[PDB]
Amino acid sequence: PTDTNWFKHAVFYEVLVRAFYDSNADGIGDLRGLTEKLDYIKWLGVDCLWLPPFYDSPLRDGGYDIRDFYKVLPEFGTVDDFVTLLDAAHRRGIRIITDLVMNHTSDQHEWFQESRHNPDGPYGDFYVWSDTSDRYPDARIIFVDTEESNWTFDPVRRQFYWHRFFSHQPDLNYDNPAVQEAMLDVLRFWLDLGIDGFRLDAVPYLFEREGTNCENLPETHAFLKRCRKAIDDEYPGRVLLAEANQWPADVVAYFGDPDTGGDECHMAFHFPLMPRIFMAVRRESRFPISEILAQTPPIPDTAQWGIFLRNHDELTLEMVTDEERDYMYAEYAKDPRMKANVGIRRRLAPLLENDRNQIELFTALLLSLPGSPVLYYGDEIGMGDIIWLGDRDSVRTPMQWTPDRNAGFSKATPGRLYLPPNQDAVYGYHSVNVEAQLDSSSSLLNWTRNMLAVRSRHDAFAVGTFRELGGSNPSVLAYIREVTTDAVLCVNNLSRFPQPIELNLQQWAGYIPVEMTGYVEFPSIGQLPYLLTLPGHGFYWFQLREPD
Amino acid sequence: HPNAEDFGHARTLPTDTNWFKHAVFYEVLVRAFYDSNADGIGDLRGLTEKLDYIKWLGVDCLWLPPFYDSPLRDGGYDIRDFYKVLPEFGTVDDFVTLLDAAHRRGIRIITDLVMNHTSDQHEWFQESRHNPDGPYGDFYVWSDTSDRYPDARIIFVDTEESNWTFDPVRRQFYWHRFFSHQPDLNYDNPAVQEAMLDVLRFWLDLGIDGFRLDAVPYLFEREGTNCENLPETHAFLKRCRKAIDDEYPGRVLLAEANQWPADVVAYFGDPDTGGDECHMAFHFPLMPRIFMAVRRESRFPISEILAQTPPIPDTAQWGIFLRNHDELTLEMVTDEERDYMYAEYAKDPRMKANVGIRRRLAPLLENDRNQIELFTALLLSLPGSPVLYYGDEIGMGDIIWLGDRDSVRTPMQWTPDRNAGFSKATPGRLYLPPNQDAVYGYHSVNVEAQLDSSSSLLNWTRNMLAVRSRHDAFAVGTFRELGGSNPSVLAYIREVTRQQGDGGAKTDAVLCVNNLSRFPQPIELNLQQWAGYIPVEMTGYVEFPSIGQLPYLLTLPGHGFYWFQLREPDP
Ligand SMILES: C[C@H]1O[C@H](O[C@H]2[C@H](O)[C@@H](O)[C@@H](O[C@H]3[C@H](O)[C@@H](O)[C@@H](O)O[C@@H]3CO)O[C@@H]2CO)[C@H](O)[C@@H](O)[C@@H]1N[C@H]1C=C(CO)[C@@H](O)[C@H](O)[C@H]1O
Ligand SMILES: [Ca+2]
Ligand SMILES: [Ca+2]
Ligand SMILES: [Cl-]
Ligand SMILES: [Cl-]
Ligand SMILES: [Cl-]
Ligand SMILES: [Cl-]
Ligand SMILES: [Cl-]
Ligand SMILES: [Cl-]
Ligand SMILES: [Cl-]
Ligand SMILES: [Mg+2]
Ligand SMILES: [Mg+2]
Repeated sequence: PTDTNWFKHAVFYEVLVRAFYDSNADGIGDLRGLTEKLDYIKWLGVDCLWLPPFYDSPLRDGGYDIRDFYKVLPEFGTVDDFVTLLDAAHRRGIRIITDLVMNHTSDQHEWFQESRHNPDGPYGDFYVWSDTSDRYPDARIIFVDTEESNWTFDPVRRQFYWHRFFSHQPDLNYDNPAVQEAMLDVLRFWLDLGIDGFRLDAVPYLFEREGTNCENLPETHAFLKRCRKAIDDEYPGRVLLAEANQWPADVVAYFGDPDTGGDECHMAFHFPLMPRIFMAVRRESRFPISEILAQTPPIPDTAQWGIFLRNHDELTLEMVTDEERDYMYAEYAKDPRMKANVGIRRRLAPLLENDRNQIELFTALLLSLPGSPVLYYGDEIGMGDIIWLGDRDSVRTPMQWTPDRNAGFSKATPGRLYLPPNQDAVYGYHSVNVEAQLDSSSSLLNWTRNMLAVRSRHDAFAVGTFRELGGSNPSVLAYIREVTTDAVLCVNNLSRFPQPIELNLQQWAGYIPVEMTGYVEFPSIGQLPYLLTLPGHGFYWFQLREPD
Repeated sequence: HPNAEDFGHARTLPTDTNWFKHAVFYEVLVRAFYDSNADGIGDLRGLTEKLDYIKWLGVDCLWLPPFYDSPLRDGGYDIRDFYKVLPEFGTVDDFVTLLDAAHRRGIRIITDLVMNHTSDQHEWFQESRHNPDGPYGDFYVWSDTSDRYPDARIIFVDTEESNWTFDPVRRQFYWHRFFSHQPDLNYDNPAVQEAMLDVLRFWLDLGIDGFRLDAVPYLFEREGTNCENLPETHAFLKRCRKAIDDEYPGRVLLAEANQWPADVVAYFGDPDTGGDECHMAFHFPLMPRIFMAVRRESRFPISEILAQTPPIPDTAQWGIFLRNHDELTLEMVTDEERDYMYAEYAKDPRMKANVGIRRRLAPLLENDRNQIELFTALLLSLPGSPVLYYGDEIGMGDIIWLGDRDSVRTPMQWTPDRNAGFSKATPGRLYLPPNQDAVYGYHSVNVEAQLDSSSSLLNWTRNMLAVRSRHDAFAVGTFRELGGSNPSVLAYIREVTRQQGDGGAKTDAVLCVNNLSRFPQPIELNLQQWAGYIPVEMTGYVEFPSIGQLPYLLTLPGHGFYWFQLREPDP
């Protein structure tokens, strides 16, 4: 049932098929397992699942190296299990989007094997081949510590092929019109199955051109317009999300032509948000947050920013920044917490040293700042990570359902699990798990669920305007979200100590602030500045109720 | 009996007749704190080694439950020799060494002393029953029948069939308010009175800073009375206070009288002399009332017991603590006639389940950190001298199956090492085991783990004690409850009467605001008398807007609290 704005009102939940629930005791999470846990997901109150790549893959780069776009990784199930999942989610009002890597395939993909073995055949030009490694010299090597070059010599074809990512991930040749059609057909295949949309990954790198750094080319945007057009024409109500790990000013291009109301991606991610919030709290100053928001350009009214509490892009493990436009550019390296975690994904609780007050503060900001928020699976119970598993796999350990064997994720033997659960005294499944948190109304899980329920009752959080209120105290960030008569006031203390703030709310004189969890009515707003007092790292949400 | 001279003595601190009013006490069991000799049992030498932690924490006086020689049938409240420490704990010499080391750091020590009764293994009782016409013949209360004092209740009614027990050797009944193995001393025998004063003098000569006198309401019995709170009992307490003040100025007597506050006031003595009995007594109903105030999200249960608490002598001070039960009898104080919450405790399922069992703070509050902070804030800011129980500062749990008292007497959890770092002995030799569950176990909850993060409960508690220590109003200030629009919020101001050295933050008034609701609450306060003053929040030192003629609006998160110094305005 089409609702062309659903993505603006959605809370997304990024969940890995491999990690959520193993229904068949092979030690690996699967589609049937995820289907069996949909009642939990509905109960939590999220609106759309975001599944990282689950296609057939040799898994040398986390499944971002795809061997077959048309096939589910066999240990997850088949496309039939995927449709079962889709139907069960839809039946509960939950949508599903997935990652789709557009720039490159695994070298195990049959297209590449045909390209190298049969250069004269129909796949001969499906990839970017050269007698020399000299072309495109201005393109940086993304994985500079691992790849000596963006060109690799193939021993079968005896020419170099191009890859922006690892050598086992050859780039598709988008100047070949058969490649463009083949990739459009991949989109249609999953859309026909009923998927609600895609996050398109690595799209800034589609086209290469001499004289350029081979990112963000106009031909790249042109292909994205084809994708959007195919969606608009054939599957209305579906969504395209861009993964462009760039400064927000540069990302706005990915929404497309403003005069059209946006003709490329419906959404794109605002990557610098979490690094700025993290630094605002470290510095006890609202300015890193105020500034990043104020400097973010307007986007088409059809579009929406995606936001999440992570410091790194999951594809490249890089944190966005900009020498010229980021006033905090040199500051990140001066923070020992940021410095220790460079290039490693970490979960929310570990990022905040398990401080429950800060977890709540960061989560409140995620749920009230402009954009559609993405929650990462397990953050709602305060799961930890295991950094030694890898820069990405750190945060991909099994969902911790119960304090039972394997955290209740699987009936297999522990040695057969795809990755082990946390076992330490702080984050281990004996103390951190869904079951333990279900009872108390004061658990992080129940708190998170309640915050989602509150957010869902106020359209202002999803699509409202954003007005930062300033105020006497630079340690406090206060703002109003407004839709036109749903008006909400959010006040956030970035300081570890109690703070007073006096706000000029004269425009809303007469209005009565009603705090959104206890529904207590606060003193009516007058002509004098309104005094609010917050504990360290505290926050309040108020509905601004019109007078009688 | 040993003769004091035969031992060393601790060096005395400069006498300070009001030290106990400013003190935060720390109740710590010798058996539980630290085992220095790998026998699985905490000891005096071990406690001495841990004085550095105690000093760092910032408490002013240790309160040690009984450590005398005892067969330990009733937790050591059954004393076999008043002049001897239980051998597993060490000797009198070790106690003197502990006292000296504590005194070096400015830390005092008091101990429990049971006045009403001894173990039946005490030699006085063995002599009393074997040799009736000897000098101990009337040291206890003997009778040919079990008919005397019928109006006295049986305290342990589910265990003891009578307050009289027939002795097989003497063939007469002897009286005991507590268990049958704890015969009552006969205070009508002046030799008993002198013997007990001699016990006090023994420990005072060694250098102890005072005593909590246990079971004192039950000293004397008289026909036609319920045998509690008799005039002769109070008269004996005046002797103890007289001996204390004449011979050892600057020491303290605390009364353990588990009674309604209007009734325990008598234990401070004659108000006309400024108080001539105990310097201190416990305000037992405070925690049950705070507990109820939070359960009902209303300030009134707290407001009311405070308002109904009668004034006490100028030299005197209430003791307060976050427990619902007296450790001696495991009873919660109540009063059918005078407690308006009398029937309400039995309606609360948490209160109900824990009847007669000591529980630690974190377990009482289901490990809710915000509530632990709220209750701790109240303990540290309400009138009285507070007692912290060892381990509550790190959020230790308890083990209820160990017994109604032993639940809270498990080893101090120092580290996540073997035996929680309490001992090098094998685990099977520990006097009691540490908590081992996922919530409160020593792998998760221990001092070492909390020392690092400035956001741990330990560091928070230590900072709160530091803040309290720098503001006299918390210790000896007046108490002015402020009312307010919102019944869910308890607000009060505490003030020092000046003199000598005037201002400074140390003597400025303090404002405390406490949210008993689990939801954010506004409160508007009429603080017009403090117009112009600037509230400065005590932990972060942020200046809040100056007080004016309008009501002052403060907003609190669920279960939150603020402490403010009221600073006088610039001229
Ligand atoms: C997020 C919020 O969680 C908690 O709030 C909940 C309660 O503690 C539960 O008892 C439950 O309350 C209700 C009764 O059970 C039900 O009978 C109903 O009719 O009355 C209640 C409905 O108000 O549910 C509560 C939420 O509805 C925790 O207590 C609370 O303080 C936490 N609050 C924060 C959220 C916001 C955003 O509005 C901020 O304003 C706050 O400062 C946060 O602290
Ligand atoms: Ca490319
Ligand atoms: Ca007696
Ligand atoms: Cl996966
Ligand atoms: Cl398939
Ligand atoms: Cl990402
Ligand atoms: Cl991250
Ligand atoms: Cl002991
Ligand atoms: Cl007690
Ligand atoms: Cl208790
Ligand atoms: Mg499986
Ligand atoms: Mg020992």
